[PDB]
Amino acid sequence: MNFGQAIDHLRRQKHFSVKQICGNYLSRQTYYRFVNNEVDISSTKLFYLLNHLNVNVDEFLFICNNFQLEKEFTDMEKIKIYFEKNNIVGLQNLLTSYSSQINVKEKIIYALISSLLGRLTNTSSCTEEKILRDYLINIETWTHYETVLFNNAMFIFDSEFIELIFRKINLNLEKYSTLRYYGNESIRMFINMIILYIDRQDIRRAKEALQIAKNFKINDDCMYEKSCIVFFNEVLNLLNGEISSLKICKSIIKYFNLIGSLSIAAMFESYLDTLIKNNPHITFN
Amino acid sequence: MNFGQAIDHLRRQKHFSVKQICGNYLSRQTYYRFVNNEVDISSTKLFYLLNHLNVNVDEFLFICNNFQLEKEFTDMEKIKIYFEKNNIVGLQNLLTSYSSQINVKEKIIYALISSLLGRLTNTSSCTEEKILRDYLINIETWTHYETVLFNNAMFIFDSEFIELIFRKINLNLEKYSTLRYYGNESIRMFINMIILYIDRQDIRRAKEALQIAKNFKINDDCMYEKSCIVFFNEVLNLLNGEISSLKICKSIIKYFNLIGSLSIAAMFESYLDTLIKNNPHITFN
Repeated sequence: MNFGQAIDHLRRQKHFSVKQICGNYLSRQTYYRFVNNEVDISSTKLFYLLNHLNVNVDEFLFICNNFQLEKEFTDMEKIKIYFEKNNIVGLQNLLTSYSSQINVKEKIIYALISSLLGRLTNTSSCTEEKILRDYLINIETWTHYETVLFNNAMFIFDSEFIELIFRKINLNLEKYSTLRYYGNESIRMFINMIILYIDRQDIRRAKEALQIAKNFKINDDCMYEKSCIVFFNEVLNLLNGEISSLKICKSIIKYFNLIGSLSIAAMFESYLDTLIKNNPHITFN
Repeated sequence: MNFGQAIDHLRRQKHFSVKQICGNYLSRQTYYRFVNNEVDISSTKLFYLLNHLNVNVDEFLFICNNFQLEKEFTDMEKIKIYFEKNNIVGLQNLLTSYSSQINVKEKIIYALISSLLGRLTNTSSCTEEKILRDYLINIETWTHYETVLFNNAMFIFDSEFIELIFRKINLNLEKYSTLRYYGNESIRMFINMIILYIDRQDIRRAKEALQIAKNFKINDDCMYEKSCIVFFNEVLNLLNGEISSLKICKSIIKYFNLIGSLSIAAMFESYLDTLIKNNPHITFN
């Protein structure tokens, strides 16, 4: 649905007048033609209109795309799942649709799908891993896109590279602490790094990664994140030998189950069972 | 900082080329003058540029405003605090800055500050409560703005009005369930309603409000919200007589304390102490 329709739909749903929203920045003729998709409007005049509608741009865009997040971000979660479940078919299908590679955006995801398919078919995707590596290593302002991309690409990279990326994003990651669903998505990626380091028996960089995640300024309502911080800290303690930390891991699992986070309680249940299995000294007496 | 500078700062921080971002939709001369704030650009061409920067508009705007949420939303949290703490001075100061009332936005917050000052000085603000009531009652697309406004205005309104608003927003509130920090802010307002109904000894509409909040589709990572749902449900059970529900309320408090949500654990601690004090039958044996 084009911007003209969405603005007018929001204007009528909030019982506003064209004058109330257009003020003395836009004409009725200018406003009408915009509604019918005859004319575009300067960006400062769109934000003016949204400002007077009392509507945020992210809310706006999420209506213009028929109540759906943007295709790149939704394709990125599909990619995540298809690789988890060894779904070569979904991966191969997403590879076809991005094979166009019209812009940088289509090259990164192309390279991401090829590189994950390479891992599933034990084939070289030397070119495509290089595209990904070069894009990520030259990010000095790290946004949501790179965070989504990095949660998804992380495990194809050697630990020196992951450490490089982690050390090099601390700063900006902090700046948007006040950002909604971004500050929190930054933390979740740090947990993914800790998980991946713990899983690679590279405990030394997991300790350094967690201590950084603790120093991140975390609002007391960010309870999934604060839970992850605590859980994984006790999991590090366990690996340094303390069965006192196993009760704390179990109690965090019980509390997920108490509040009906049953699917997440089971993921942590499976992880702590998988952790005791691979390092049996944790539980020893 | 104007849009031109922000785009170019993001472009250089991500080591992109003017051609990579401008593609064949914008000229170098057009792009440069935009950077120097000589020319604006059509809204579809700004979103094009942000799309190629791999940056979301909300992220973008949060950089253009020097890493700060928009003044209206930050003024709204200040208003919340100043009313909690009986700070007539901050309220009176915010009233001065909006006394301009240039647009709808400045009229709503003006009316909100006057109405909260009226409650603190036991004076009539009959005109201003009417402005607020009329704005809220005619919202068929309920956005974040109205949610922030309503958390803040809620308690000046009779319970029939609050029920009216609650029944009338279920639908749209659901649509943006997938929305980040919005779906979740919708739930928190529902808890505020439940709190306010429980506090007005109007248990009957608290039961109806909670049952609706339970039917809301809540992702398992939304743990502060799922915790609130569970806590307040057991608090309703308590009020219908079951000391079995008091252990569950205490365990949810203990888990906030375990994960370092110490300020939120104390708020719930104080509330359950204040709840037992006003309805002593809860604990009875």
